[PDB]
Amino acid sequence: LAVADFGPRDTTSSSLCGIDHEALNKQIMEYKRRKDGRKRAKPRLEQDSSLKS
Amino acid sequence: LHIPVMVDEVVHCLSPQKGQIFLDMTFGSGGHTKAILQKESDIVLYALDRDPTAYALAEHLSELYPKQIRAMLGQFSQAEALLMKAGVQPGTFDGVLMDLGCSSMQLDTPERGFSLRKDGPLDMRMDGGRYPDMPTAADVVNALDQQALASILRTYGEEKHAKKIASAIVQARSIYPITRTQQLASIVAGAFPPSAIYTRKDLLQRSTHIATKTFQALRIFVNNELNELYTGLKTAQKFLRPGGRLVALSFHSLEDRIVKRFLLGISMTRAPLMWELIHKKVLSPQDQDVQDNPRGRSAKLRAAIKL
RNA sequence: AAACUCCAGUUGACACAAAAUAGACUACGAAAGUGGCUUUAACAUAUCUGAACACACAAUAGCUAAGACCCAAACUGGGAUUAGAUACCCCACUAUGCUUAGCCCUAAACCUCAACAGUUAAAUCAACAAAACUGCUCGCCAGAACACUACGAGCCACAGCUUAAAACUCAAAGGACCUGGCGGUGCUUCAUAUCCCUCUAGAGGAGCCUGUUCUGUAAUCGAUAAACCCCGAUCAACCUCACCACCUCUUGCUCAGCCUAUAUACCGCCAUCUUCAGCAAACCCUGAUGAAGGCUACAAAGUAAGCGCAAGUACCCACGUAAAGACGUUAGGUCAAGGUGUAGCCCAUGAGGUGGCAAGAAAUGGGCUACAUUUUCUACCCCAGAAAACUACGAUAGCCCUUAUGAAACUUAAGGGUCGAAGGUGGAUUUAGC
Ligand SMILES: Nc1ncnc2c1ncn2[C@@H]1O[C@H](CSCC[C@H](N)C(=O)O)[C@@H](O)[C@H]1O
Ligand SMILES: [K+]
Ligand SMILES: [K+]
Ligand SMILES: [K+]
Ligand SMILES: [K+]
Ligand SMILES: [K+]
Ligand SMILES: [K+]
Ligand SMILES: [K+]
Ligand SMILES: [K+]
Ligand SMILES: [K+]
Ligand SMILES: [K+]
Ligand SMILES: [Mg+2]
Ligand SMILES: [Mg+2]
Ligand SMILES: [Mg+2]
Ligand SMILES: [Mg+2]
Ligand SMILES: [Mg+2]
Ligand SMILES: [Mg+2]
Ligand SMILES: [Mg+2]
Ligand SMILES: [Mg+2]
Ligand SMILES: [Mg+2]
Ligand SMILES: [Mg+2]
Ligand SMILES: [Mg+2]
Ligand SMILES: [Mg+2]
Ligand SMILES: [Mg+2]
Ligand SMILES: [Mg+2]
Ligand SMILES: [Mg+2]
Ligand SMILES: [Mg+2]
Ligand SMILES: [Mg+2]
Ligand SMILES: [Mg+2]
Ligand SMILES: [Mg+2]
Ligand SMILES: [Mg+2]
Ligand SMILES: [Mg+2]
Ligand SMILES: [Mg+2]
Ligand SMILES: [Mg+2]
Ligand SMILES: [Mg+2]
Ligand SMILES: [Mg+2]
Ligand SMILES: [Mg+2]
Ligand SMILES: [Mg+2]
Ligand SMILES: [Mg+2]
Ligand SMILES: [Mg+2]
Repeated sequence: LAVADFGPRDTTSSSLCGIDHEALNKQIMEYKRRKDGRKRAKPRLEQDSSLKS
Repeated sequence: LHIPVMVDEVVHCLSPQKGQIFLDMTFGSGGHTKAILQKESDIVLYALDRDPTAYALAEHLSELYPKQIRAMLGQFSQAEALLMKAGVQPGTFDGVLMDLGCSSMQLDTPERGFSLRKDGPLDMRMDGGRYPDMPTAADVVNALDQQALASILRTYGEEKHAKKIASAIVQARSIYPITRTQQLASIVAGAFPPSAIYTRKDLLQRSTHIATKTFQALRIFVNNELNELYTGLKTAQKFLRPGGRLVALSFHSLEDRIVKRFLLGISMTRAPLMWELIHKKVLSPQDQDVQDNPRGRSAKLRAAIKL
C-alpha cells in the first residue's frame, strides 16, 4: 500500500413496490380494449393370499 | 362526521407561522387543511388531491379564504408538473403534509365503491372520472389471471390465502361479471366457510369482514398508491425548504414502510442521511380518540425536517 | 481571569451488598442446603423398620410490618427490530434479591436408585440408565384423558397449599431402541468449465424467426420444475388429420372397425440422478438366535457367482471424444409408433365426402440479424480503392412484382423493386466453454 502509486491526490418504482404495476396495468387495459384426501391402508394390514394358494 | 386524524399533533408538528408557505398533497375532505388555516391567519397554503370532487370542495372552500388556500388537482407524480407550471420549482415549502389513504367522503359515499358494507359500483378509484379510461377495481378482477390477481392481494392486502381468494374471483367472473362491491364481498367471503365471514378481527380485537383487506389490496393497485407515494415524497423533498418540517400519516404499516425508509434514507427493498426526525414516534391516536374514530386507529405519524 | 457542568481520567476516603485464586478438592448436614476471617455453643440413637395428616424442618418465588439499598432486576417507560413484537436486542427504573420479626409450605425438592441387612455363585441381563440379585419392613401403583381438576374437609394460607373423584369420551395412551426422512445440524475434505470469485463469448433491452402460455375460434392431441417450451414433427396450403360444420354409408380395406377411457394394468422405446459406483443370488458369523450388524494389512468375520464400473472395441494413438453406464429413484414420459390387459361404442365414440380452423389484446422461452470503424461496399481471397450519422450502419419485417414446386400459393420458398423502422451494446438475473 505504501509503495503503491495513488497518483495526484485531489428504472421503475414498480420493482420497489414488489409488483410490476406497469405491465399489469397494460394487461387489464388490453382486456378493456377487447371489452369495449383418500384412505390409505396400513402396510402391516395388507392382505395376502400366499398361504391360501 | 370524521375528525381530522391527529390534527393536534400535525398542527403542533408543523407549527404554521406567518411568513411560511405550506403544501398539502392530499386535500380530500379538507379537515386538516382547514385546521392549518385556523391557527395562522397569515399562512399561505397549497392543496392537491386525486379526486375532482375533493378539488371542488377546495375550490368551494377557497371562498372562505381567497388566497390563503390555493386548490390544485392531480396525482402525486403529476404534482411537480402542476406546481412547476406555477413556477415554484424550488418551492421553499416550509412543510408538506402528505396525508395518506382513502378520504372519509370517498368511503362514506356508497357510489364511489370503496365500502364493501354498502352497495355501490365497484369503482374503488380515488379518481372521479378525471381520467375516464383509468381501470377500476371491477376491471382488475375480471382481467387478471389467478397468479397476477393473487399478487395484488398477497402484498397490498397482506392476504395470507392469496391463492384461495384469487381462484374464487376467477370462477365468479366467468359465471357473471363482477361489477358491485357487495358482489365482490360475497365472492371473497365464499372462499372460506360461512363461519369465516367475520371470524377475523381488527388490530383492536374487533371482528371485521374477511374481505376487508382484499378491498384494500384492490384499492392500492387501482390507484397505485404505493408507487405514487414514493414519487410524492421525493417531489416534496425537492420542493421542501431546508429546515422545513414534513409530516406524513401512514394509515397502515404497508404505506408506512415507504415513509419509514424514505425519511431514513434506507433502501426500499454510503451517502449520509439527510433528515431530522423531530417526532420519531410512530404512534396511533389516543385510545380515547381511537374509539371515537376507529377508522384512524392505525394512523402512524412520521415527521422529519429536510437536511 | 471567572464561575458552572449531569460528565470522564489519576489519587485518597468509603457498606446493613456479594464472598477471585485455593476448588483439578469432593468434604459437611436429615434433607433443603453449605466454599471470606475469628471466637462461643455444637453436629440424636451400643438392634432394625416405622406417618400426605402426629412432631420438627424444608431452595427459589410470594405475603405482613419496620429498616438497608452498591449492584442486579419481574413489571413499567423509552429506543430499535418486525407484516405484527404488549418478545428476543439497547437504556432507565420499581416490586424483589439483603437485615429483623412473623407467615406461606411449593420445586425436574432428581443419584428421577425407599430404609436396613446380605451375596458376587447361579440365568449376567427385555431395552436404556446406574453390573445382577437375596432377606426384611414401611410407603405407593393397577389403560389413557378428564385431573397439579370438581366437591368435601383441614390450614396465619382467601386468585393459595394438602388430600382427591365422577360423568361423558377413546382403543389405544405409554416406555426403550432401530431405520428412514429432515435439521435457519457439527466437524474435516471437497466440486475443475465448477458451488463462489477469476477467464471468453452470450441471454436478459430492439426487430424478426419459432415454441409455449393466455386470450380468441364452430374447430385436435401429447410434453409442460430440474428431467416441458425449433418438444413427438429429420417439419401442418389440400393430403398429412387424429379437429369443427354439413351431407352420406352400415357385415363395413379386414373371419370388421374405434387416434374411445385407463401410461395409476402393461410390453415396446426412453428421460432423470449417471459430469454416479454400486447392486446382489447363495452361504457364513455377531447381537442371549430382538429390529439389526459384519472393517482395522504389524488386520479384529467375512467368502461371494453374477450385473455394472473397469477392460476391450469405434473414430486419428495407449490421449481425447463417442459408445457404454447396473440396481434403484421420480406409479417420470409415451394407450396418438405399433401391440396390448380391463372397461366402453357397434345406424356410431366406426367409415367416406365437401368446405373450414389454426388468429393475437398480450406475457414468456429459445434462436436469427443487428446496433457498426477489429466496421460498411467492391475487387481480391489478406501489400487495394471508396463508404462512414436523418441518402451512414441496420429487416431474413411490411408493401408491390416476378419466378420455382404444385391441380390449387394475398398464403410456401427464391429473386427484384420499393421502403430505411426500432436499435446506439442492454437493470436484477442468467447460459455455455479446459
Ligand atoms: N396519489 C395521490 N395523489 C393525490 N391525492 C391522492 C393520492 N392518493 C390519494 N389521494 C387523496 O388524498 C386523500 C387522502 S385521505 C383524506 C385526507 C384529507 N386530508 C382529509 O381531508 O381527510 C384522499 O382525498 C385521496 O383521494
Ligand atoms: K472471598
Ligand atoms: K398411610
Ligand atoms: K437430577
Ligand atoms: K438419522
Ligand atoms: K443481450
Ligand atoms: K413405462
Ligand atoms: K399404445
Ligand atoms: K388400451
Ligand atoms: K366416425
Ligand atoms: K433470445
Ligand atoms: Mg426410625
Ligand atoms: Mg415422612
Ligand atoms: Mg406434600
Ligand atoms: Mg420455604
Ligand atoms: Mg423474602
Ligand atoms: Mg429496591
Ligand atoms: Mg442499576
Ligand atoms: Mg436439589
Ligand atoms: Mg422409609
Ligand atoms: Mg387412569
Ligand atoms: Mg402444583
Ligand atoms: Mg387445587
Ligand atoms: Mg375446595
Ligand atoms: Mg430479447
Ligand atoms: Mg398444444
Ligand atoms: Mg396436458
Ligand atoms: Mg400425461
Ligand atoms: Mg416433471
Ligand atoms: Mg388440413
Ligand atoms: Mg375416430
Ligand atoms: Mg409411468
Ligand atoms: Mg481410451
Ligand atoms: Mg454418451
Ligand atoms: Mg465401459
Ligand atoms: Mg404419472
Ligand atoms: Mg379436409
Ligand atoms: Mg424485404
Ligand atoms: Mg404456376
Ligand atoms: Mg442505407
